[PDB]
Amino acid sequence: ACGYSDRVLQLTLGNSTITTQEAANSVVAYGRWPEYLRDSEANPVDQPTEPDVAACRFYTLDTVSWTKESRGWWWKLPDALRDMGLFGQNMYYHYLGRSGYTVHVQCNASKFHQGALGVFAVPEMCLAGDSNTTTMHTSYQNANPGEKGGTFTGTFTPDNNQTSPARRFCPVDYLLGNGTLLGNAFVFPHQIINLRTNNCATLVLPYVNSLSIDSMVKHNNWGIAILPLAPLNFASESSPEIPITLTIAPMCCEFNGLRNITLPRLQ
Amino acid sequence: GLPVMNTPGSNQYLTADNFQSPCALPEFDVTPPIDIPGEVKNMMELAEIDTMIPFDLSATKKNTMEMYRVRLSDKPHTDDPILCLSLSPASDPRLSHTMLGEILNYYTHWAGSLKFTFLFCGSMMATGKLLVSYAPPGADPPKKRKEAMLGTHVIWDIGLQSSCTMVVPWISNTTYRQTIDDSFTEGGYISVFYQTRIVVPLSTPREMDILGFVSACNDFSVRLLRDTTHIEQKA
Amino acid sequence: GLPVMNTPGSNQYLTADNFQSPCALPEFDVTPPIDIPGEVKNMMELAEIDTMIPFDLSAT
Amino acid sequence: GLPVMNTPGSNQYLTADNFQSPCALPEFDVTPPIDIPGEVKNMMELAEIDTMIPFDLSAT
Amino acid sequence: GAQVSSQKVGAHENSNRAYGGSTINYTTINYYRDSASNAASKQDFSQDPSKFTEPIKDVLIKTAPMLN
Amino acid sequence: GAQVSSQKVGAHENSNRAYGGSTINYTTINYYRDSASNAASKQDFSQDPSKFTEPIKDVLIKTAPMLN
Amino acid sequence: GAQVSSQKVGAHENSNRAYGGSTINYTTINYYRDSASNAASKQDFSQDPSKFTEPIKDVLIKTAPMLN
Amino acid sequence: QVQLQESGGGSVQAGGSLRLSCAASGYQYSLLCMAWFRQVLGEGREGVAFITTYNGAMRYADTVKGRFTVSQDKDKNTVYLQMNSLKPEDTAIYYCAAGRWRFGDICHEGSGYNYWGQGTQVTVSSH
Amino acid sequence: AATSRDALPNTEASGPTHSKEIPALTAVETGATNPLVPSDTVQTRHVVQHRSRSESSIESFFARGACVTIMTVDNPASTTNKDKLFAVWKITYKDTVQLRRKLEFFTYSRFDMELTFVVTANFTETNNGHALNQVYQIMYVPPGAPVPEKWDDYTWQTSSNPSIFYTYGTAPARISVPYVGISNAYSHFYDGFSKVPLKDQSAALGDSLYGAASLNDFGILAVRVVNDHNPTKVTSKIRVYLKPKHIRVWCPRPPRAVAYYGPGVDYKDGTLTPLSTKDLTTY
Amino acid sequence: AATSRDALPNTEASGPTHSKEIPALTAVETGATNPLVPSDTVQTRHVVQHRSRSESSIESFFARGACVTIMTVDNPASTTNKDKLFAVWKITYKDTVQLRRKLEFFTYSRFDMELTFVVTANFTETNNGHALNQVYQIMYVPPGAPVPEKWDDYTWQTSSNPSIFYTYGTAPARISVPYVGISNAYSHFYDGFSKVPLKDQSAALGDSLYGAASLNDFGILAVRVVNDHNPTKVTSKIRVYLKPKHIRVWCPRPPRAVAYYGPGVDYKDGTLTPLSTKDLTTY
Ligand SMILES: CCCCCCCCCCCCCCCC(=O)O
Ligand SMILES: CCCCCCCCCCCCCCCC(=O)O
Repeated sequence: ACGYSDRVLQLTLGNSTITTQEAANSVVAYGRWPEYLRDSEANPVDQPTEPDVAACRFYTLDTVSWTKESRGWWWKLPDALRDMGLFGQNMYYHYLGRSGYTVHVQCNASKFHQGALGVFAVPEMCLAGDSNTTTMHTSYQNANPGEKGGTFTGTFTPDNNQTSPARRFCPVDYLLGNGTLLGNAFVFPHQIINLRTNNCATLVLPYVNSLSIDSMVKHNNWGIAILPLAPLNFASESSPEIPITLTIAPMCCEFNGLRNITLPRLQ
Repeated sequence: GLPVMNTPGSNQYLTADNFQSPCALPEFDVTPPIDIPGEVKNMMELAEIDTMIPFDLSATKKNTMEMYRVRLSDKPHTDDPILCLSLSPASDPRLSHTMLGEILNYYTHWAGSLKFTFLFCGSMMATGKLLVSYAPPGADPPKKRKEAMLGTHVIWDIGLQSSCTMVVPWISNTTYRQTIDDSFTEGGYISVFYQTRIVVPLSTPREMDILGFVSACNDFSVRLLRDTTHIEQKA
Repeated sequence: GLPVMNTPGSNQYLTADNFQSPCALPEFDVTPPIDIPGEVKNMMELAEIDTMIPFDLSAT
Repeated sequence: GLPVMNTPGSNQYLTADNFQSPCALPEFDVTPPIDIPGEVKNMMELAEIDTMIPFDLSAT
Repeated sequence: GAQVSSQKVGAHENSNRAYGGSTINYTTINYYRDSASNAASKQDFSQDPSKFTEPIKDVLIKTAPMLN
Repeated sequence: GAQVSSQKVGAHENSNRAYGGSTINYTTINYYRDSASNAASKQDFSQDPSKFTEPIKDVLIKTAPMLN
Repeated sequence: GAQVSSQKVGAHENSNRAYGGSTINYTTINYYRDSASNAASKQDFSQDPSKFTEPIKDVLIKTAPMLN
Repeated sequence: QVQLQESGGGSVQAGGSLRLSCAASGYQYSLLCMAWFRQVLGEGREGVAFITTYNGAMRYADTVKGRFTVSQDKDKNTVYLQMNSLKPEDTAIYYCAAGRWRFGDICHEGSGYNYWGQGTQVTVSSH
Repeated sequence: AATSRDALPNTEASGPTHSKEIPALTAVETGATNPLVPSDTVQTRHVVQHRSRSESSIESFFARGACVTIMTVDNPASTTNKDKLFAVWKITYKDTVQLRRKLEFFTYSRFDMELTFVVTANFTETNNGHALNQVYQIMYVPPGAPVPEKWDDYTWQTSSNPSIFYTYGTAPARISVPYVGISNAYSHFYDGFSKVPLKDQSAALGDSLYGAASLNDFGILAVRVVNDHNPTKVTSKIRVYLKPKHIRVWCPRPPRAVAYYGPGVDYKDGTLTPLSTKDLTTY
Repeated sequence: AATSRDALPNTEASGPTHSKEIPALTAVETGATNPLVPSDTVQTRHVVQHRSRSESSIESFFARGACVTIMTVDNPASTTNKDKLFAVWKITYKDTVQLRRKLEFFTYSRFDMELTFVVTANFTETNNGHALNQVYQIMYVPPGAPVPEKWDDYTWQTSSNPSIFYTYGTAPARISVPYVGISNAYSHFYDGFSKVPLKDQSAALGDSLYGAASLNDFGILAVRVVNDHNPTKVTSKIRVYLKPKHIRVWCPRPPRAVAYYGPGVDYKDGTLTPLSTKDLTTY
């Protein structure tokens, strides 16, 4: 009738709108659309702040470079969005805070490029360390890379300085970073950006945790990992490169217990 | 009082029993459960989720990214197989590590239709038709297009719809097959052959790859729980 | 609780008993039985079938 | 008599159990309880009574 | 949810206002959840050996010549 | 205050005026005061894998082209 | 002469046509003649801490100045 | 783990006849696929003959076939190797491997063999 | 309706006869067993019959438990050079005559089994050494799980292997197992092969064992002495009793006449002589 | 309504086809698992299906008890210089592979546990010395209570520590514990830190351990041999069996593929290789 495509989508939250023509529709993780904390499962007693539009808006994290040597990339939430305007602010000014997310991973090539990127949304994405001598030792700074994120690697390299250990992650790609076979990763909500079909991915994730509401600064809820299923090749070109950009967005977010500002030692 | 008699089995601890016992924390207030999104009811559901099969487990390619990429090409048409695979959803190294496979290592008899879905990943400009085949067991495993051809197969066609699904119907003698390497209850063979050839225009990557996915259909079910061979704690 | 008393025979394994016991494979799905032709109900039926008696059992 | 079977836990003394047992003083006449003023029902009530916090716990 | 059935009485005591006469019954209660665990009722049926003894297509009438 | 339920019968003895046929039931009686102490009924429900398999916003109709 | 009561259910199995839903009950039967021998029901009442917290003769109305 | 206690080499000359005994320690019953081998001095470590525990069926190597016969001591868990017509080239460190089995599939070389024997060497002296 | 515990047909009274009806005659050639009753040939009086087949019904024929194996375990001292022997027996009724012959009367069957374990122990060395009551573990490793390697490796962590912990000096242990066949009936006999030898392949890989099928593969039992090393060696044996219950059968075969030899139907030389000498003319 | 013990959907009969409907085609890109049934691609006959998922329901997947630890106790002579060893084990499933992997399939869960204790003993010195039947105590010290110091201090007066007194040579001991989480579900995985390192503070006091949360802290078990000193030393071991019951789970994760190393998700070098060699062209 009016040619509505499952490729043409338009996401709008707050003051931003992301359209798109080559979409592969969208996934509503687990089949639950995000929502505000109910009274049945309410917990903390004080009135909850509901920043709405001041927070419910698409923020764009920094873009990455996709090449043949790209092994993968990973970002934590709400972590990554810790410097994002008000949502960044409202995050530090509270003890508790639940939030949903809408991740729209953009990345386009041309009919002459090829490859596949799998965008995965792992709930509670605990990544592995770098030292083979000390378990779960990784430091806070390393654990929360913020908007820049960290990356997967082709080989496990042990942390050998036991005098001043690197205390960071060393996630091995085929093992989805946390010692599990990638080929199974397909169990978490996800979408595959296959250059021939689409140019974006759209996952809507509803807050998933063990509590009704929790500390943001402390416990990361979600985990967005992007790995190249099929490597990137172009033309007869030795050095092809196309950029990938993640634009995340908090939804139905609410925070409780206003206090004084928390200043985390990020370095 | 009431005259009773202890029969065989009194005092035998069966790890698999189901008897009531006393409470070590009387009147404990269990914290009410919330509605966490995504509750699983049965292992079979997980099994119905698509998982990428690691088809190429060659010496150098095993345990490294290269394992999930089946490489096709623009070479001229031949009647040789692109990929082979024994339908032993638990015993064949290729199926053994997929979700459907991993759940199978906790049972003794699996049953039902299994499905293989392939995703083409080359340029938009490249095109073709690949033959995906399923030959029930009990004859020479097909080696030439001709023979695969005779059995249950679907001729895909690459296009705007990026993925092709082939169902492998449940055709077997028994009513469940041994989850181990067994001849009597063997499964069959899955195979992929170029029906035409993959053609590419000029200035396009000459070698693109495919990804494979397996999973259970609604009629799949397993039974008799056992421990798994996919993990061991030395000492 | 309920005061009971163990009478003679407690803990005696009678190969010919008929008591219930626990299940070693909870919730196992028993495969439904088909209609195989020729079901016997009692040993006596087999006994009602003619069989050739070996009358001459001489040395050779 | 009644065929029974002893399951796991027979003869385990759980300090926190709740089973009935025999009486060591049959037919004892329990002296009726009077109305003593101030009966507590739950520990939480005591907790709802104000108590002076010792804020300064310095050396001296 | 009991199973009160009858017992075929053999040697009859000299009683009937309890034992002997008034049909003796027994009670059974399945204790487990799995069928595989119940005790065999022994209250089984019987059939006619015809499926073995008289497997002849054209019904056999004993009185008559068997080959007509 | 018993719990008389049914058992799904597998191998059927040759009986039906006790076993085999007439739906076999079992009785259960909770002995303790704490829920935590009861034996698992195993009489659990099932759902549709859709919350996992078909997590697509716009309902999927298999017959049609998946990307329209 | 049993005592069929209810149990406050905590973790609910995936059942309701046995467990989970339909209010779980337990049966108790006192076995001895002496009260002193029964097991504590734990089905005790509660009161208002007022006999301790608000022991003031002239009823306290929180909203108002406490000393008028 | 299964143990394969082998016995017992020697360098007798051409045309000779010796024998090797190898135990199941181990649980010989349906599992083990008792096989024979000999390491041709660094060349060199071939499979001689292999017996099936469950039935007692033997298969041999195209080399040994005929001269060498594999024997089985079911009850006392031993598998023998009557090494006949020992010729100079029957010089190599002998082996006894035993794997598991396929319920009904015959014990062959392409099949086994999980566990390892002692490797008792039998040499055939030359003239 | 005709149950096992029903009275046999009352024999009727019948008198003299001179007719064209020929009861007495048959022609076993048809294959039909001539169905005569006492009254057919000789004169009979009326008789109210009371005997009932109730104790010979398929159920009752198998109603006795039977020894199937003898599994050997032991717990030797830690100082010993020999390794603590744990037994592993493959589950197959065919290990002992008794139950097998009773089972052979039928081509197929469906039966929920009930296993009982009688465990007896004893000392070996003539030392007035002691031993504390031992505790045994009987772990059912279904087809394909990792078979125990050492008396003390992980495998015994029974994450999913239904197990039993039997203390010595208590009533024998017992577990129920439902029909676990991969078929619709257990096959006491399997005519054929698992693998078809193919024309384009090696005979080796094409060869299997006659009459060997998965139909009757059911995993193994693993038995070990849970108590650690004890100064005085104590051996023990675990006898396993199987009693088929809720049984049903299909197609009668003639009973095994000559001594069994191995898991197959096969027979050995010398044993092929069942009947004895008797004279054709001597009653 | 659809219970675990319900028959799977009966497969319909379907014949030849030549239409515009494309079942066979998908685009996993959407993320949706293409939902086809046998009848979709190939012609099928009608089949009344009898198999039911009843034995794979979440409940049944965890329905086997599992070893979680091996606690060591002993009662040495009073004359000995070494002190009577009493074991104290922190309650965490993570001490053994088996149950952990089965639990890892899920991000979160709520389960009322049932613990069973098999206690086996033995002598050590090669003395024909005796020992009277021993009595064990298993005391549950919840988080924060005073952990036992000596095998004989007050702490054992169990004023409030729910305890168990197990006589040796009797049926294993068993206690039920309801869901005791401080949350709404037990967290098998905790991404984050307990302490946030603050900008105005010392790194030391700001540092915690990644993936270490109170969510999974549950106190310790204290085990001791109640009988006093005995002339002949007797060691004993207490195996603890945990069987989750009344279980429910949330969010599937892929199963652990490489050997576990420590309480974290972490892995060690060398072990990072799960799959074996196989050829792309050989079936
Ligand atoms: C822990 C012990 C559990 C025991 C389970 C035993 C495995 C099943 C054995 C079934 C034996 C049935 C024999 C018939 C075999 C046939 O003739 O086909
Ligand atoms: C006397 C023994 C009483 C035993 C009580 C044990 C304490 C509770 C242990 C709960 C274990 C639950 C494991 C899940 C933990 C998690 O993953 O968060």
